[PDB]
Amino acid sequence: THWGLVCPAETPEGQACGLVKNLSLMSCISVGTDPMPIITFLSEWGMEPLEDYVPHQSPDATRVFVNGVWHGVHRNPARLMETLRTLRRKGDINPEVSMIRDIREKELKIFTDAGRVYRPLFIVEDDESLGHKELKVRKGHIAKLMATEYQDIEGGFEDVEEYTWSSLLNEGLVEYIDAEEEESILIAMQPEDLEPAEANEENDLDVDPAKRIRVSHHATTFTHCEIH
Amino acid sequence: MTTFRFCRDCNNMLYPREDKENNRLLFECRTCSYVEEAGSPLVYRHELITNIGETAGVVQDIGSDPTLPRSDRECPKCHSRENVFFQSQQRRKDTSMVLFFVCLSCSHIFTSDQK
Amino acid sequence: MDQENERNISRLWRAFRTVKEMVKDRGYFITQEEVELPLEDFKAKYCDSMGRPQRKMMSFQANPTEESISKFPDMGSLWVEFCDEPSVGVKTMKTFVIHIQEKNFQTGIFVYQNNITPSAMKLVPSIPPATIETFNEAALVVNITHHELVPKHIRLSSDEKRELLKRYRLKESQLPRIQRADPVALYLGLKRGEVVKIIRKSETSGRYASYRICM
Amino acid sequence: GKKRLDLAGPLLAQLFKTLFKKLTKDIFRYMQRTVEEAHDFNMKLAINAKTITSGLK
Amino acid sequence: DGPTMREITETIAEAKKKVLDVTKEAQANLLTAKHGMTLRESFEDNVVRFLNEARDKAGRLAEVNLKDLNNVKQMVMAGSKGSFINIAQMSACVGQQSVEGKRIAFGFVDRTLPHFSKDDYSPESKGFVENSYLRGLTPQEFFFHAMGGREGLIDTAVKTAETGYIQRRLVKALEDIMVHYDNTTRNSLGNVIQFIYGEDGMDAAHIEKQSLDTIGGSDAAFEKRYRVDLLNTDHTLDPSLLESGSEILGDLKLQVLLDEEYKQLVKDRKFLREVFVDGEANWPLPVNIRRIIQNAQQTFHIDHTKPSDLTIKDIVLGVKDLQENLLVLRGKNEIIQNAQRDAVTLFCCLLRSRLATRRVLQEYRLTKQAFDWVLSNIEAQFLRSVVHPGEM
Amino acid sequence: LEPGHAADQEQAKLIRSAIEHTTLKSVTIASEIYYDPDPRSTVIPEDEEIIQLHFDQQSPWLLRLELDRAAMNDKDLTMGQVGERIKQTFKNDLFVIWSEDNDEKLIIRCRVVRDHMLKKIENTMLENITLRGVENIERVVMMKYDRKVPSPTGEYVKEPEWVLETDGVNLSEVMTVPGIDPTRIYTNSFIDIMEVLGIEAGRAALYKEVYNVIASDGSYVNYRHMALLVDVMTTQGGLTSVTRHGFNRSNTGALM
Ligand SMILES: [Zn+2]
Ligand SMILES: [Zn+2]
Repeated sequence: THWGLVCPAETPEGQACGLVKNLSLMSCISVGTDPMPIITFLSEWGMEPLEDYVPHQSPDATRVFVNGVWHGVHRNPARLMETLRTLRRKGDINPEVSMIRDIREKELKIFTDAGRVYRPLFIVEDDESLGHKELKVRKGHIAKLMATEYQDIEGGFEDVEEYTWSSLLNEGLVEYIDAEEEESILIAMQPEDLEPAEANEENDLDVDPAKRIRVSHHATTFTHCEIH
Repeated sequence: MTTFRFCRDCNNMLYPREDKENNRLLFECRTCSYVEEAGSPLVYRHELITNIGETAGVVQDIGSDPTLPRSDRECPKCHSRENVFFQSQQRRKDTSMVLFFVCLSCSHIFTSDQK
Repeated sequence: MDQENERNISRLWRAFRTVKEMVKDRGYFITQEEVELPLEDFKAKYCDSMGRPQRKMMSFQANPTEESISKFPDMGSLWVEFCDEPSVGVKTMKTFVIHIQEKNFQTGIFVYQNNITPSAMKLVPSIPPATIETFNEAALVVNITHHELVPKHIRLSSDEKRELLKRYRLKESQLPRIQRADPVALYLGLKRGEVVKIIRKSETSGRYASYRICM
Repeated sequence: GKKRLDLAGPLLAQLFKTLFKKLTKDIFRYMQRTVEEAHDFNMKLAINAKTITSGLK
Repeated sequence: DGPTMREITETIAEAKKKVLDVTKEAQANLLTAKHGMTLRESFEDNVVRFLNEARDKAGRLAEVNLKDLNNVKQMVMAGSKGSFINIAQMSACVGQQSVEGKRIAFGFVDRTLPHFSKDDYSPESKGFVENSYLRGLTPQEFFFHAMGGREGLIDTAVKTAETGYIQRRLVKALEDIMVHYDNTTRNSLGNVIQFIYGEDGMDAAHIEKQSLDTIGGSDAAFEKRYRVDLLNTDHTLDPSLLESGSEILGDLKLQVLLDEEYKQLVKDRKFLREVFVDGEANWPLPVNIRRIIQNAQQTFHIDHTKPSDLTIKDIVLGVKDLQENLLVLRGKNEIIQNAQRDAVTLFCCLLRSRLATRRVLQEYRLTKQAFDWVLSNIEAQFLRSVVHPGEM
Repeated sequence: LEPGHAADQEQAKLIRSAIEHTTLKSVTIASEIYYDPDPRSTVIPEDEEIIQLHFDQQSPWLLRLELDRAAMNDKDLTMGQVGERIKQTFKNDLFVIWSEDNDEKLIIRCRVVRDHMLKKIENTMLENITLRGVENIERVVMMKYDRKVPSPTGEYVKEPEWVLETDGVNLSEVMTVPGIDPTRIYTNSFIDIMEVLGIEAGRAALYKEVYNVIASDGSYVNYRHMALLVDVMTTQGGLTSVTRHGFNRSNTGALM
């Protein structure tokens, strides 16, 4: 579970080996957020309170946990999960908040406390135009980022209003994933794995014998991609 | 006890007892009598091995998990070329490595234990 | 019903053979033919008509004068008795003790079947200057001294012990110690203060001799 | 996913909570002492400043 | 070169195919379970065995392909640094990463890394590095290698302290053991723990491994190599070996001496067989007879053609005198004499084996002066190899 | 095994009947406390043919056991043997009936004549009623080892033999099992070696254990050092641990 959070082969040798750990690059720590807006959102969208919940005549109900506190049950977990994810990607909910859904355990957990370690990740969405899953970030965003990176050195006019990392987070192209959320997502090692699923299957091709031999593209249900 | 007998009155469960004179086992509550014939030979069942075909909760949203691997095994009933497979959920070394295939079209669970 | 009877007969025969071997190794007179007796004529000469084992199999030692009397002039006669009742109480060993007293035997060996009481154990060390030894059939099924890891143990006389102490210029406490409850010590019937010579094979020298004193 | 890291956040929060609890105890003792006559907080917080600075340092 | 890497890749692919076939067989419940273990343990053992065999085969192929001018290979032959496993991991393939003696455990829920699917038992997902250091490592195998290295570092860090404490305790336990002037080892209290040091009274630094020729071999070979009869002709002695040839035949004293020596030799063989059930012949012994006889052959130039000067009586008497001259206890009473006699039984057996009359008269052809020099050197070395009293 | 029956797989398998096969819990699948006041009749149609064959005496409570195919090999299809073992272990007024390997569904019927009394007796029959074997033994694995037995012609040759490896330490009772060699039985635990053997045997076992410990790194240690260590550890009549409770509790000087 230390992948992308703490640096491997960094701990000092001796009696502190494996105890003194250093944070990896592109790793942040949440500061904490009040969960009251999330509770109000859950109640408004339709969520049975725990007071009137009975386990009988309701075997498909999924328990909802906020900051480790059981608040009620939900009969339609998938739509609630989609709505919460859309709200988080739109900036309505703080990106530091982590929401995890357990399909088999029928549990939905939301954490808004502090001390959690998260790292940014790319977002993969289905593209009907290309007929296969593709990254939500395209060449236009890269061009805008490069233009705003080259603009500050020489100054200039308003340009694109300083398209920055906050703009990427607001647009939903990049989202924060902590250790808990990594338990129910599929991550592609490189964007080159987001090719068509067939990828010219059963077609022999020549490769460089001096290059690394790798195995990938075995799954077509990718949800995230590593930045690097 | 495969099933638990609950008193119709109140909500406590029923102790086992024998009528002696009638030579018939009867279940009786303690808050109230609630005497009935208790026509059930089952008094106690003990289990020692894992149940065959334990599978899991197999909720209707089992196909929405992106981490579940997919295969092309033929569905016995609907003859679909798509499904999701997972191993047994028992948490010890006694279980085998059999795979349970779940079709996302007809929600039918079929195993690969050809034997 | 035949399996248990055959198992008991075989165990009793093995225990009898081990007892005979122990008596022979202790320095008494036991013929080599009696040591290795076949099961068929053992059952013919013992047990009963129906095949039930019989515990009326007792022997008396002789203390041969060839080497045993010469080495230890104060060696008497030994009586070995097998208890018939399963669990030995206090009365049965009382009869055994007064039978030993009437027959003035120097040494007596009792072999119980399953268990023995603490009061029974307390009764045992009360006959001076004689000695009473208690053994278990389960422990006597297999001879310990026949194992490949058990070297030869030879008891040393008083003169030999004195000569060894004088030659090596050692005290009694300046010797390796062996517990009185050691299986080999019980096999040899070692007393307190006796010295036993141990000969074992070595990978650096062909032979090596070591001495231990019973404490 | 079941462990948290304590930055210069809740640690300083706990330190300040303990210091402020000591402050509340001291000022309550002073207020109880001053029931006879007069009540001035200008000098009652010299020890407040001393404790707040000293504990943190 | 290209063909070697192609062969390595083919071997790795074949191993992966075998692993996949094993997984498919196990998933269908068609794989029998070895007695004493469950299906999972047997499956894991088969997988790790296949992976290790593939890695070893690839490493052997890479080592074979390397030429004699290779610097790493040249260092390997010299033995100064490097090994076969280093060449394998550096050129052909890295071994399967293991933590706590098993493959990479499922840190996540039925997954090793978030980039894999659930219930994936393929070797790549469980920590098999099919690449090499020269080729480079993918991120997953890089993480697995980092985990293995961390486990190794933690193991050494714990082990150094544990062995240090163990060494301190062991030193404290035996810090007062003395070898005294009576060739007995005693503690501070004077209690005797060993009546003779090492059961032989020999210094550790003056012992060399030697082979006993009597224990090994067959009965016919032993008789041919040792039995000599001056009356019959089956094992007769060549008269040209010694100057007294054609005259020792028909004698009775020489014949009885020879058969007494043969009886002693077969008794020694029986004793050695009883002592060593496995029949091992290479055992450490104080004095190296072979070096002494080789030196005595190099000096006092042996013609290898002229008849020898030694007689049977001279050889037998010299051997007996050498046996009697070995002192390790120097006592007068019966007990010390017996201890000295039985503390040199192995050395006496070796000396009898290496100084037989037939061996001297056929292979180690020496003269009377050479034989006397050999005996004196053996006695001096044996007396100088005794443990000095007062050693800790 | 015995020297005569050394390379005999069948003899090794027969001797392997010393592992404690545990109670019926190792072979049963379920247990029932079915109530039936009728002694000679039962409500279960399956348990009727055996009652017909069979037919302070009436038992209103009935207890049933169901086994599986694991008894065919581990228990060598001991159909009546388990019933006889239950009879001897319980006795008193315990009415137990076992199917004679005839019906596919094997039922071990049990009854007792004088509902909580059935539970305790069933629990006791579940864990501490041994059928066959030696206690403190749970896994025996057969191996084919090679021994350098001298040839009749004089040379030394490798003679393969069957060796039984056990995961338990009960050598006090294992040595009494017929068909094995009591003069060659070895245990890696030297603590209980001198319980049945002598102190010298314990010292030899300890030396062998130490030599096996220093065997894998490839380092060679002279015999004198290890012999001295094991002699110091066994100077008295028992094991003397290298700790504060072992060699420390001696008569040496207080300062040292
Ligand atoms: Zn009621
Ligand atoms: Zn289907």
